[PDB]
Amino acid sequence: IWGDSGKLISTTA
Repeated sequence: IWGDSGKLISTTA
């Protein structure tokens, strides 16, 4: 459903 963040590290919910 979420996948990843998209900035630097992504695991940032």
